Amino acid sequence: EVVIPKKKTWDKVAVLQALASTVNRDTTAVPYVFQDDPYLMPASSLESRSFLLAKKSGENVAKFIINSYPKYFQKDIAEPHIPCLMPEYFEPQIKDISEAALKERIELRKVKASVDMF
Amino acid sequence: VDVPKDLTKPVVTISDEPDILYKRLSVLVKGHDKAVLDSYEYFAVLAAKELGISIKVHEPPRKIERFTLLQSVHIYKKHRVQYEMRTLYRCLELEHLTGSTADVYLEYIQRNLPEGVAMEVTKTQLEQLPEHI
Amino acid sequence: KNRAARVRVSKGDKPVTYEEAHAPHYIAHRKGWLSLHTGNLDGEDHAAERTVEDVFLRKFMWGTFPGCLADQLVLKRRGNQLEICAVVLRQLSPHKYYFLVGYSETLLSYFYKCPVRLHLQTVPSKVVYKYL
Amino acid sequence: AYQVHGDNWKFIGPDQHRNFYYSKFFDLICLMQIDVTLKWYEDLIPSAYSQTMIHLLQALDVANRLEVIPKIWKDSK
Amino acid sequence: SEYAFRMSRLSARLFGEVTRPTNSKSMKVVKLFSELPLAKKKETYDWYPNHHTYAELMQTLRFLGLYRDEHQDFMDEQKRLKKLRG
Amino acid sequence: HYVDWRMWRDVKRRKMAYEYADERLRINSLRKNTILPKILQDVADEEIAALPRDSCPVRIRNRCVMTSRPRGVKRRWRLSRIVFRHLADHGQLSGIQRATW
Amino acid sequence: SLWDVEFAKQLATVNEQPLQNGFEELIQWTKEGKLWEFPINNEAGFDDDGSEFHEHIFLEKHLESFPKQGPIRHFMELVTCGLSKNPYLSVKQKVEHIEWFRNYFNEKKDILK
Amino acid sequence: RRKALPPRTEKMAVDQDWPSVYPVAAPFKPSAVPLPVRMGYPVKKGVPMAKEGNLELLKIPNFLHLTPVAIKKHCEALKDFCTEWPAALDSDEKCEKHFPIEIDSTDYVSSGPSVRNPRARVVVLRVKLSSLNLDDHAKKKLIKLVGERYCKTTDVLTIKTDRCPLRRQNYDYAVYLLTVLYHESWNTEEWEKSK
Ligand SMILES: [Mg+2]
Repeated sequence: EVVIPKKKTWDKVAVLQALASTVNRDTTAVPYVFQDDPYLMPASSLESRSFLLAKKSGENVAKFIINSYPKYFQKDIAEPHIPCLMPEYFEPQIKDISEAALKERIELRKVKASVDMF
Repeated sequence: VDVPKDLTKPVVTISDEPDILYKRLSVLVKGHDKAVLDSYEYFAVLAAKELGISIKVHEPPRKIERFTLLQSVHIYKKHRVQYEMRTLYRCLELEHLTGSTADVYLEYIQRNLPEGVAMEVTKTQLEQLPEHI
Repeated sequence: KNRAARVRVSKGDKPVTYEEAHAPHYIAHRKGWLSLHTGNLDGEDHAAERTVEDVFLRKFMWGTFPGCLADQLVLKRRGNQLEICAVVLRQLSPHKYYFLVGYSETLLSYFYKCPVRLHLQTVPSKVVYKYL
Repeated sequence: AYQVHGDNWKFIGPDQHRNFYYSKFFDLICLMQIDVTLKWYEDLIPSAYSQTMIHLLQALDVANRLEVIPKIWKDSK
Repeated sequence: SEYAFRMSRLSARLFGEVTRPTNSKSMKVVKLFSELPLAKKKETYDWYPNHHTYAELMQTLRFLGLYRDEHQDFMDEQKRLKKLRG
Repeated sequence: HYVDWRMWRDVKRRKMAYEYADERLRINSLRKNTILPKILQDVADEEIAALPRDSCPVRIRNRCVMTSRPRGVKRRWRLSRIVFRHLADHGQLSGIQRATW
Repeated sequence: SLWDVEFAKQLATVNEQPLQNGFEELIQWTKEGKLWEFPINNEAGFDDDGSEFHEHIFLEKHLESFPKQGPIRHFMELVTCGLSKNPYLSVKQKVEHIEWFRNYFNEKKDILK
Repeated sequence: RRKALPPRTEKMAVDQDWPSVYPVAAPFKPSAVPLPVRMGYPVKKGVPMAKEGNLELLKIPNFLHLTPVAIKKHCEALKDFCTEWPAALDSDEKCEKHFPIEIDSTDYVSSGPSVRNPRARVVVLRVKLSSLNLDDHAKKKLIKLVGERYCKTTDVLTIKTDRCPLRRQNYDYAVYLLTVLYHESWNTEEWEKSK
């Protein structure tokens, strides 16, 4: 009478996994993390190590600035709210032994725990 | 010489429910460069051909919006300067296209868009009558 | 006599680039736009926001890569993705270059809540279109 | 070496371990014709990173392929 | 006609609008609560992103010492010269 | 750090009209309605009159963002004519050319 | 659960490595969710708390405390009409509107003329 | 002090996997690109500027990626993933017979961080009353109720839905509206009998 193809469900990453497996690794080319121009082209192991370590240090500097001044990036301009992009909050609340104890496992340190045991 | 042995493929599952049937997918690209629009059109039509689906092509007219500004700063009413934005349309219709084919093709094309172009989908799907009617 | 994004003819002692040389009324005929977005087209919106944010980005990146650039930038906004392209000189160390690259990338990403990435092309000395 | 060679390439990780692996790999390949070896090499040199070049030089010597050493020295330089 | 009046009443009951007759001063309520006000529009809500955030960020980052603000350098040097010369 | 005190006042007015937007809408509907009591219309009118200043969305002005110029500004771009011409000539923004038609 | 997630993050740190392709970069962006999921419905998130068309449009359930003849009925019917015509605001906003109206005319119940 | 290595032009061979060396969208990168393609208005007895300083190739949109070979490769890869259309549905009369109720929605996509835009909510649908009503009294009643939603030249009843912001809200509200409309056109009234 009528034939209908059945529906399927995919992961958002599965399509791009297919696209990536379609293509092999780039030949005669440094990693994608490194730039393409020849001057910035890291041409040795030690200097490349130092380079991507400087990049990671910039990442840590970004973390430091964001967690030091959260109110600047507090605006959620993007329509999809993302905690990965939201600023980070390791701020102890007001004196409250029960909520402070619940926040212990959230702050991930030891001075708060000493003070709470006290 | 470095050729992989076994290419890992993503998992695919055929859900028990039926797939939706798109009657016609009409895509409209608004651009600034006729050459970019032509390249994008060749890309899309070749992709649709290699996927094995129907296609038609036509070039709607060019639309323009222009406006006059004061050429100088303080006192010059007769001396003005004009400006205009030109938007060029290109429409493409795909007929008798399955839902999963639509999803994969639109994902591909949307990832392979160029920058200075806007893309407008009109999806047209058929359905039988409800059960309350 | 019109003075708008053009160079004054000198004795021949003024190196000028392609963009800085050509006139603004030559922009669509013999140039491209520094930005590429769809807010200007019909039906879209947030064009004012696009322009404000891209101007601020240009200023911030010019001042956080000072003395190394020699021309205007190329912005390429594909849907969500934001791509920057710059041409710079080999003044400072690649250490500093990559450090500032990562720094600006992280700042732009956290500020705009948008996937940002940039490319930079090295030149020994800034290219010149003519000597006016 | 060919046997030791889906997403199992994440277990390399640190640049030090990657360096040791690639070094020993290319060393074994040099001290194994060497046309296929230099093919693999000239393929992976940009992706890949003194001892390896020494082994390359002695392999090229035992091979007698004199014309190849110049390009290798130029690449290293 | 009464027939067309009741036809309109039925169409109104179906599509949401009022069946009972109504004046323009009363449909004022309808369209006012249909379209939100200019004050509530996002364009009036955010006419531009805050120079507060922008300038505070750039000032703090200059104090960090990464953005060589040429205009700020200029202003500072001329302020120094002014306070030197009186 | 807004450009100037008039921009400050404009933004204050914008935020006041926003945070009193729905209230003003409701009471203005209650005023302009016709079948309801005229005494109720007068009640709502006195309420609007007692509402604070700088709360109406008419006192605001669509001023410029860069140079704070009220006149010669496009509602779409929100930029003054001078700065718009500057950016268009320098090619900063996308898809505008000279109308040589 | 605690030591479980500790071991899980340890294994994660052991796995993670630098990518070598823009396809992998995009896979990363998608798996953290910054990259848009095509098809673009313009509604990935913001589902209005599973609200319903009838909850938006049919306000007779929220109209209880007045008969169906008076001018208050006229006004509130016009309010429900305009709200149903408005898509921008949801059932929460509409019930807040009608609740403020209830409060208003119940505080100004002096007249009832 | 330090000098930049020469570009990949001499390095890249004539036999080369361009789909592999340019997998995704990326800028021109003349150091990696071997082509001498130049672009720029030449001076009198001059030439366009070389690719190294030709930032206008970067200004223009980029299509070095996604070569015809790459497109063929990706289509051959996704052929196993894409499905087939029913062969029975090969004509408009047949497809509208199998599924008379036409329905279509739409939305734009634009470059930027935000993705929401109210035009996502609007939808429309169509159905011809030639075969669905199966009666005359309810048909006359329905055509008297609807003012401009019909068209007898093409003989299709079309209706739009935008009252709700959500696409599925619009969809199911249109469905419920059509259902109640049919159920109310089924019956009649005494003032309706009197005409
Ligand atoms: Mg003139």
